[PDB]
Formats: sequence, structure tokens, C-alpha cells
Amino acid sequence: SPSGVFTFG
Amino acid sequence: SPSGVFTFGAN
Amino acid sequence: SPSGVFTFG
Amino acid sequence: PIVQNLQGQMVHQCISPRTLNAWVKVVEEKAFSPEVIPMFSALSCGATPQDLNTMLNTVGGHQAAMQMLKETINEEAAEWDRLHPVHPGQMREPRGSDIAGTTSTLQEQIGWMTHNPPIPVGEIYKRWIILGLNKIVRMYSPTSILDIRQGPKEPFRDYVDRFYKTLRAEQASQEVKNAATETLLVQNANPDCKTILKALGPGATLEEMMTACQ
Amino acid sequence: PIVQNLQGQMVHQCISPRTLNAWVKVVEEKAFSPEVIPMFSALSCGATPQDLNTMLNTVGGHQAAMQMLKETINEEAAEWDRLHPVHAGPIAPGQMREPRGSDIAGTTSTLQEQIGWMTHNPPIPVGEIYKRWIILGLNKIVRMYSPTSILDIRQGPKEPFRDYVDRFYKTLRAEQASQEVKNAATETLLVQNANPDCKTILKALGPGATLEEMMTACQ
Amino acid sequence: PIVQNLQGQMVHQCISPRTLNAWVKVVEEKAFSPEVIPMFSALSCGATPQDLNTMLNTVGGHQAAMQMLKETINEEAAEWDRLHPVPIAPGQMREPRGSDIAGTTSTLQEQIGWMTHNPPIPVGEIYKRWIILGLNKIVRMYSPTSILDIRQGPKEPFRDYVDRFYKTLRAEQASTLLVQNANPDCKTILKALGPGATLEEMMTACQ
Amino acid sequence: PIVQNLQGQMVHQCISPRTLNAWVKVVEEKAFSPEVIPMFSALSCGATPQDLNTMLNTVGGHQAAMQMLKETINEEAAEWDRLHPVHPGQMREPRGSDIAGTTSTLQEQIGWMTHNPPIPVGEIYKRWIILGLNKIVRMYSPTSILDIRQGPKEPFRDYVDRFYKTLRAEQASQEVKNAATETLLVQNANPDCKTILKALGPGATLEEMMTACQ
Amino acid sequence: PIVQNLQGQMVHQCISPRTLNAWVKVVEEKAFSPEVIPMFSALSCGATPQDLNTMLNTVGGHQAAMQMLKETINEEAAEWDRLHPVPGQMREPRGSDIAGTTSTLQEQIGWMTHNPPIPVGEIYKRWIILGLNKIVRMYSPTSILDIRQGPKEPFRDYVDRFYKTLRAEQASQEVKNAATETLLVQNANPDCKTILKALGPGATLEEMMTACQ
Amino acid sequence: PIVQNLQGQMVHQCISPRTLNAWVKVVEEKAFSPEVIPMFSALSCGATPQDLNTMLNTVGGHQAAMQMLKETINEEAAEWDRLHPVHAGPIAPGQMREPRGSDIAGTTSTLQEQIGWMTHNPPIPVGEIYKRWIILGLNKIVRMYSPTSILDIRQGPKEPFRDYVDRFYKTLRAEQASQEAATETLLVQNANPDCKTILKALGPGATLEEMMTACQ
Ligand SMILES: O=C(O)c1ccccc1-c1c2ccc(=O)cc-2oc2cc(O)ccc12
Ligand SMILES: O=C(O)c1ccccc1-c1c2ccc(=O)cc-2oc2cc(O)ccc12
Repeated sequence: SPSGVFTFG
Repeated sequence: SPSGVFTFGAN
Repeated sequence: SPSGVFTFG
Repeated sequence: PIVQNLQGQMVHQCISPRTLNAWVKVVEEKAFSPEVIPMFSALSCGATPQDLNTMLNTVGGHQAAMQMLKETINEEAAEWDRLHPVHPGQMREPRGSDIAGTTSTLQEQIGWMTHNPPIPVGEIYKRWIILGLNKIVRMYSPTSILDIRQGPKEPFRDYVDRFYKTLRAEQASQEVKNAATETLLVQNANPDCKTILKALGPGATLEEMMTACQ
Repeated sequence: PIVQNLQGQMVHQCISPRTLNAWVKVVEEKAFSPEVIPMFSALSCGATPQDLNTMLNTVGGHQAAMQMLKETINEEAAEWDRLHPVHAGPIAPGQMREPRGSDIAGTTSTLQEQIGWMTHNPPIPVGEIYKRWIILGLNKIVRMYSPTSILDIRQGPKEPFRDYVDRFYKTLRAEQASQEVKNAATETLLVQNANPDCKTILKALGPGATLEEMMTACQ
Repeated sequence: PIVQNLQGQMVHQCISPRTLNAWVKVVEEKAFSPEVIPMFSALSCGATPQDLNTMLNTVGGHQAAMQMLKETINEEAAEWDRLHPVPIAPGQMREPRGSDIAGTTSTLQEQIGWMTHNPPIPVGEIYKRWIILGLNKIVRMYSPTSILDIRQGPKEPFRDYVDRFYKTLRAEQASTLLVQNANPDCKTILKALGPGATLEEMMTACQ
Repeated sequence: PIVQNLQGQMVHQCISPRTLNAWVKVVEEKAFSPEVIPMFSALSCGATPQDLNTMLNTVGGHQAAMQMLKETINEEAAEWDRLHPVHPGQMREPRGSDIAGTTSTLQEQIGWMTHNPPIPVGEIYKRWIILGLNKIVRMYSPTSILDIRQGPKEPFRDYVDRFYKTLRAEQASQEVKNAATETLLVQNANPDCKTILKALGPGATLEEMMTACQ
Repeated sequence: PIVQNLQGQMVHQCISPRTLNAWVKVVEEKAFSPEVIPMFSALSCGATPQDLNTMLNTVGGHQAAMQMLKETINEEAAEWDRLHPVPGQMREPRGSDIAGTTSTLQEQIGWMTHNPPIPVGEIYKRWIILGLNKIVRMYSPTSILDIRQGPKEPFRDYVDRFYKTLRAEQASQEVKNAATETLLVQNANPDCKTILKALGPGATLEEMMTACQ
Repeated sequence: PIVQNLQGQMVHQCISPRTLNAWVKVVEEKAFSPEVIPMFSALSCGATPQDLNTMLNTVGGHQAAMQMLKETINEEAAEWDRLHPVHAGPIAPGQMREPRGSDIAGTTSTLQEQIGWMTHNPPIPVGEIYKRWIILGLNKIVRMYSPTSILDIRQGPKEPFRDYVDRFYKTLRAEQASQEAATETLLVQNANPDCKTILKALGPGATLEEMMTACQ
């Protein structure tokens, strides 16, 4: 399951 | 006289 | 000393 | 234009740069194609006569059209004065040139438009302008409905688009438009399509005709 | 449109130059591609019938389509008058009347009457009723103008599976004027019109596979 | 400018970047074609003299025209002082001189005071009237052609000729003949119409 | 969206033409590059389910992705219905398809979102959408992190840019990302840079590495 | 900037992306042609010192000019400190406070909205315009003595160049008028000079320009 | 961001499309030229941590720089937790808790918590604290992307002095990530022979304006 792309926050 | 160009609505 | 560039007002 | 504020008051608001530029560009890009008139009408929502004159006067080209428009305006103002003769802090009655904004001040226009009951001089004047624009659009129509004929290789949809665009510019009564739809549309389709449409029989709807030649 | 002002009151506001231009431009650029309909719906948020008519009247091309749209509108207004009849009789002046079909379409009603209905308690949403009719007509145009049948969408021998699925569901959306178009028949057809290699992989996956699984399998 | 806020009070508001840019660009693109003046007038709705001077001073080119405009402004200010001759009481409003109306000897706050006084002293509208008079003189000067040089071409459509005619007339006027300068065929048809014909009728006849 | 008015009330506001066009254009220009998702999230600030559906539905291309997104949404809605089963002028409870805006009205969405306590159906739906979008972004990643090797003449900065662009799109867990940084980044630098970096020893910051190989 | 709200109060408002971009673009397109200064002044209407510093600092090129401006600002700040020396009470602004380097946004708002107001934004803007005036004069590409009508140059184009140069040079009005009175006619090309001499001095520019049209 | 409405109340407002696009475009067009930092600071006026993260996360390229920034942020957050530790323990109903470093960076805090901190009396300015951390990292990026050393800026044989000074202070700004004796020494030292002679004749304490007038 992908971890998402929000590097910040 | 011209009838106008308002195809839709009240004219 | 320069007079400025505000031609009007 | 005249707008509503949070106190429930109708108050003056300056015409915006966006509105001004939009009108200039639509005249530049579309000239007097029919769709220019509803755009005018929409861009002048709430306009005072002063605003309407601003919109007309900012047009740079097309001065033959703008002079014809001025003449229609003067005719309508004269008819107003003929139908509404005008015999200390009290509101005067508008004459035709007041409605067209040449002899009235902005404050007088606001006074009439926000009075109780309102004298809607902006809407009256806009009606006159649209009468003039209608005559210009009809005059500048590039092609007669009689000359709209489907090309041997023209899709039926494109032919009908040309047909109804011409019909819109010509601005005949609905009865005259229906007569053209009932005779010319089929008569001036190209041979193959015309055969198919005649096979349909009389009274076919536009949707049916377009499906049949698709 | 009718909007809430900063103090919570429902008030009329002129349609904006940005809205007007956005609608004209989307029609010019996209014609009757399906995604034009959601855009129409969004640009007419809060619209009165008068605003909806402005948007339709500012369209310059596609005048055949506009005649078809006008006919759909008249059909829906007649259905409104059948299912929501207005008892006839003298109509007291200066008082809210009940809207007929031609009032909802803005042909026999004034802007002030439309504002009155839309801001009534409870509101009579003549703008939303009319918009439903318009979108029905526009959807019929979208389907009529769809260029290709779903049966003719077949994966090329070297076409990546993703591009084929893109073409397949674009075509389906236009032919139905809807994205809610996934059924067992459709997935059947997607596999059936796949190319031999992809088709073999997909058939090995079996039914009940998700689109993500199909696309991963043929990557 | 001075605008009414959402609660009905007259307040000063900074000139907007959109307005500033619109004026600069119309001067850059159209120079002093006549339609530039109505645009100026609309873009300065509610302007104080300070705002009007901002609009005039942001023009980069056309400095010859700007000097002509300045001369027109000073002439109008002199006439104002001739027709409305004027220490001050503490905390009291003084009367504007010609140079106050043009924004050279007045502060923004004084301009606001005059424009929002009851009754208002409309120094912005007076100054704008002076500016537009100067601008009309400039438009007339930049007109490239005289109405006498507008003749219908042998094979020029009548509409194009009329467009050129009235374009020229508008620029030359800023600060019977149409027929006479039409080409022979059109001229014959038009005179055949007789007098009292509208432009619409004339253009239809020569279409 | 839902916004606060001067009276402290949360009220509906129409989605703007600027927002609509900004989203359409970012999908056209960036497709499903990772930064599309934060932009989606920012452009949908305060959105109702209706607004979120508008944004998704105005996309014209990428219908494979949009169908996959529908699948993800329906899975999340089914799970919602499993965890929150549902049974006169009163507020009913939302089911999965109500949160996704297909079986609920705008007025119901506003009612839920402005209720005390609020049922934030817009934020719930947005979460589901971003789940699906994340799956799409990962699937559309063109490159694997293992294939990112610094070219013999490639500036180190460009190599690191490619490395972390790929890592971002691939969306591994943070432990696997850390492993990649501690193992692959230096391992796949070109010989000269790799020598300098290994001489720096572990625990060096990315800043120190990049200064060293500049 | 500081704007008036509906309570009749003066409150802070963030500088807008439109203002920021407008200023960056005018510097990019016009450099230090004279009309950049009225544009600066108009785009900074109601600005705090922080906002003024934002506008200057977002400029990317022209760092020689920007350093000269900074030196002019520091001179004006020193003169202010010479003439205006300095619990729960409001302190007095020193020069670096007016220039926004030693003052907080909240202090700038406090000064600008106090009764009576200490208009630190307008004071700083005055200093900035002093520096910009000096840069515009320095960067003027041409001397008024070198503006001469070409044999085939329209008189209008020559006068445009003449007065653009004069505007950039920023001499006193007496010096400008002396230039108009001698150099303009002197440096016209032979034919135009003949006509303009026949008209004589004291003819208006409009009359001169019509005569040579 | 948090802004004052028209009646003087501090309220949350969605970040605007204009702001989002302005930041994305300035990064695309200018990369990390120094003037991008003041632009960042102006475009994030009143921003919450959520808004600041939105701005950073919408950047598509420059992922090396973004990773460096993430490391700078984490370092500043660790220092915050060391110097401003939050007493661990129970939760007080209806009461404002104190932010830790990850709360200020918007990773472990909700938008509603951020609004609560920023509009409290007195305000706990988590947006401005985070923005200070971000600008610290961005200045490090600007310095690293500076292409040239000030020692390599020497006036060309025919180069106008004005152009040389432009390159000189452009370079100095990028190398320091800021516009603020060795430097003036260096300016004259690396001027071309004729200009250097004139400038040395002017002597010490001459202003840049006087130097540029002298070598024009
Ligand atoms: O939703 C309905 O069927 C309905 C029932 C009573 C009154 C109006 C409607 C109705 C609409 C109600 C709300 C709304 O937002 C839109 C509606 O649209 C309708 C369209 C119809 O042709 C016919 C009816 C409607
Ligand atoms: O340095 C300060 O002003 C300060 C004092 C107490 C608490 C926080 C701060 C502080 C800030 C206060 C206001 C402000 O606008 C910005 C601040 O930034 C900080 C950054 C830190 O790393 C660490 C601290 C701060």
C-alpha cells in the first residue's frame, strides 16, 4: 500500500 | 423589424 | 539633487 | 453598475477593468456575429446609461456599425419623447436623451434607478441599444439562407450548423424560420442525404434528420 | 446567480466576466466532449434561469445542437406542466405566482420573479429544475456527437495496455454520456478486445479482477 | 479612488494593480486613438486628483503629448482661478485653488476631505474634465488623415469606406459629405435615394 | 466549498472558475506526477462531496486512471457501510455513497458538514480520493529506484534530483526509503563522487554530500 | 499594506500576489526608465516598511542599483536618527525601524495606526524614491545636448525623445524650460527649424507640432 | 492562511489558487536564485503550517533541495523539542495543548490545532516559527546553488563598470543568501586597470554611487 507523496507535514 | 438573437429565454 | 519624475501633480 | 450592498441598499459601483476589457475583446474577436448581443447584455448587467455609453465608446473599429447604432438610439429617444412628454430638491422626469445618458448626470441616473418606484433608465437604454445591435447583426450576416447548401462531402451536421447560424443572424419571425426549416433544409441537402431525408417522410424532427444522415 | 452575501442573506449577483468567458471558451475548445457537462454544471452554480439562458445564448457555434437542446427543454417543460400543473384562474397582481414550465425556462418569467421563487422559504429552485432539463439535453447531444462505437476499440499489437484502456473508457463515456458505465458486459469486452498477449494474461487472471490488477498484469 | 464600501460609507481605496496595468497597456497598444479617452474615463471612476496623476505619470512614452497635456492642465487651472478666486482656521477645510484641483498643491487627505464633504467639492471630476480636454486635443493631433483624404476606392465595398470615413471623422472631431466622396456607382444610387436617408438605408442600397 | 461568513456561520460558496481551471490545467500539464496530489488537496480546501466530484468529473483524459479511482472510492464506501450501518425534518445518517456524493444532495452535505458536531463528509471523501490517486501515481511511475545511477559526466545534483523524484513517485514505506538512501544513493554515484562520499563516512547530511561532489 | 475595514479601523492586509508580480514585471520590462518610479509609488499605496522591503528584495537583477539604493536609504536613516533621537508603552521609531530592519511588523502597524499616526511607511517610501530618482538620472542613456532631429525624423518623434531625456535628467523646472526655450528649436532639422523660427518663441508645443506635421 | 475579516476577527481562509500558482511558477522560472526567498516569504503571509507544507509539497522538481529542506526542518524541530519541551501527561478537556516540533511543522497537529494556537491570546505563532525554519533551509539551498565564487568576478577588459558591479553584487548575494570592508577592497581590487586607477584615486569611504560615476 503506497505511503503517499506528502513529503512535508 | 428583427426578432432578436436570444434563442433561449424571455427574448 | 534630482527633481523627480512626477510630471503631473 | 448598480449593486446591492450589505445594508440592502442599491448603490453605484464603478465598472470594472475586467468588464471593460471583456467587451472590447468580444467586439474585436466576434465583430457582429449574433452571440455578441447576449454577451453585451450579460456584461452590462446592472449598467447605468453612463456605463452603457462607456461600453459603446471604448470600441475602436466598426464605426459604420457604431453610427448606425447611434441613429437607432436617437430614433428610440425621439419616440420616448413623443410618448412621454415632460412638461427644488425634487426629482425631474427623464427625457430620451436622459435615458441615453447624454443629458443626464450619473447622480440623476442613480436617482431614477434607485427611486421608489424605480425608473429603470439603464434597462430602457439597453433595450434601445439591443434594437440597434439586432439591425446590425442582420445587416452584416455574410450569407443568405437561400445560399446555404450542403456540400457533396459536407457532413450533414456541419450543414445544419451553417443553416441555423444564418437563420439566427437573419432574425425572421418564428413562422418564417419554420417555413425555411420545412422547405429549404431538405431541399438544399446534398443528393444522397436528400434521398435519405425524403425517405423519412414529412414532419421529421431535426434530431431524426441528423441521425438519418449520420 | 443567487449567492449568500457576507451577512448570510440570499441576494442576486450579476454573472461574472470570468464565468461568461470560461463557458464560452470550454465550448470553443472541447465542443460536446463529455467533460463539458460537469464544467457547465459547475459554472452555473447558483444560476437563475436568466443566467442559464445567458450561458446558452452566448454560444456562437453548434447551432444545430442548440435547436435540439431547445426542443429537449420544451419537452421537459411540458412534463413539468403535466406533473406539476398550476390551477388556472385570475392571478392576483403583485403576488408570488406558481411557476409553470415556461416560467422555469425563463421565457415567461422576469428576473425578479425568479429571485422571489429561489429565495422563498422554502425555496422553489427554478434554477436547479431548469439546469436539470438543460443537462438532459446536453447529454443527448454528447451521445449523438460521440464519434466511435465501443465495439471498434481494440488494442493494437504493440499498443501499451494503459493507452488502450484510456481509449476504451473515453469512448464508453462519450457513448453513454456517463462514467457510471462499468458492468460485467463491459469488462468482458475490455478483455475481448485486448491483443493476444494481453488477452492471455487477462484471461489467466480470471473474472472479478480489478482494473488495477488487469493493468498491473499487462504492464 | 473614493468608493462606497459594503456598508454605505465613502472611503478612500488604493488604485488597483489591475487598473494601473490596464491604463498602461491601453496607451501602449492604442496610443491616442479616440477610444483611448473613454477607457481612461472609465478606468479613473472615483479617482482623486492623486489617482489621476498616478495614471498620467505611469505613461512611459508619448512625452511630447504629456507636455501638451500639462500645458492644457495649467491653462484650465488659470481659468479656474480667474473664475473662482480663493493662513487657515485651525482644523477647518480650505477652498481648493486650481493647483489644488490638479493635485500639485493639495495632499491626499485634503482631496478626500473635499470629495467626501457635504456637499462634496468634486475636485477629481473637475480635474478629470481638464485632463480629457487635453487628451482630446492630443487625439486630434495624432489623427493621421484628413476627412478630405477619405475617398471610396474604385472596388472598395461601401461598408469599408464608411468604416474608414467615420473612423477619421471621430479622430478629427475629438477636440452629405459621405455621399459626395463615394465612388460613381454608389454615389448615383445614394443620390437616387434622395435626402433624409438613414445610414442603414444608404449601406443597404450600396451593398 | 464551505466557508465562514462574517456572522461566524459556515455556509456554502460556489466553486470558482479559477479553481475549476487550475485543476483542469494541472491534470493536463502534469498528468499524475506526485505533486498533482498536494495540488488537488489544496484546490479542494473546504470542498463538499459535490465539489470533489466536480473536480474529478471535469477531467477529460486519463479515463483508465479515473475508472481505477472510482474502484478505490467504491471499496472505501463499502468499508464505510460495513463499519457504520444505517437503519421528519431531522438529519438522516450518511451511507458510503452519501459521503461520495452520488446519493446525497448538496443540502444534505452542507447539513452534515455544518452540524454540531460536524460529520465532515467532504474530508472523508477527500481521504478516499487521495488513496486512489496515490495508487495511480505509483502505478504511473516511469522508473524504478534501482535504475537510477549517476552518469559518468552527470552533475551529482542532477543525479540526486532524479533519485528522489523516483523515490517520491514510488511511495515506499519510510524504512525502505531510508534503506535506499543509506544503501543506493552513495552506491550508485559515479566512481569519483562515490570515493569522496565514502570518505565522508556515514551520517553525513545530504547537504554535506552535495557540497563535497559539487 | 494597511487598509480600512468596515469598523472604520485601519488593519493589516497581506501584500497580494498581483502586486508582487506587477512590481517584479515592471522592473524586468522597464529597468530604470523614469515611469518605474510612479509605478513603484502606486503599487506600494498603504505599504508598511516590511512590504516596501518585500518589493525591493524580490528584484533579482540590477544589484548595483539595489546596493546604491540601500546606501541612499542608510544615509536617510542616519539623518532621521540625527534629527529624531530616541512598559506597555509605544517606543519611538529610529531610522532602521522606519526602514523595517529593526522593527517588527506589529510595531510598524502600531506606528502607522496610532493616534496621532507615525507614518513610517510613507517616510520610508520617500527615502526609496530619493534613491530611485538618483538611479534613474544616473542610468539615463543620453544627454539632452545629444538629442537632435534627424533629417527624415518626424518632429513628433524628436520631441518624444527630447522630453523623455529631459524627464530622466531631472533638472529643475527652470533648467528644463531653458532647454525647451533654446535646444528644442535649435536642434530641429533645417526645415522644421525654419518653420519654428517663423512662429517665434512663446508658441505652444501644440502649435509647433502642428506646424511641422 | 489566518487573516482579519472585514469586521476585525481572525479567521482561517483557504490558500488561494493565485498564491499556489505564483509559488509553483516562481520555483519553475527562478529555481533558487536569491530573490525567491523574499517571494516565498511574501506569498506565505499569514500561512498556517498546513499552508506552508502545501507550498513545499506542490513543487515537482528540485527533490534534492526538498530533501535538504526536510532535513533542516527536522533539525530545527529537534532543537525546538530540546529547548522548549512540552510536559508530557494528561489531556485537559477543552484546553489548548502546547506544540512540539512536529506540531509546528504540521505533521502531528491538526488544522484546528494550528488555528487555535495562531489565534490564541497571546498567539503561539506556529506559522511564523515554521516559516523561520523553512527560510533557514531555503537559504542553505540558495548558497549551494550559487554558481560562482566572488573571487572569480573580475571586470572584463572592455566591460562597463556598471555591468561588473551588477555581476559582483549578484554573486555576493547568492553566495551569502543575503544582500547585506573585504568586499569593497575586493571590488576595487578586481576592477580593470583604468577603472582601478580611478577608484584608488577616490580613496577610502567613497560611495558606490561616486565609484560608478567616476568609472562611467
Ligand atoms: O426532485 C423532484 O423530482 C422534484 C419534486 C418536487 C419539486 C421539484 C422537483 C425537482 C427538483 C427539485 C430540486 C432540485 O434541485 C431540482 C429538481 O429538478 C426537477 C426536474 C424536473 O424535471 C422535475 C422535478 C424536479
Ligand atoms: O525567538 C523568538 O522570538 C521566540 C521566543 C519564544 C518562543 C518562540 C520564539 C520563536 C519565534 C517567535 C516569533 C516568531 O515570529 C518567530 C519565531 O521563531 C522561532 C524559531 C525557533 O527555532 C525557536 C523559537 C522561535
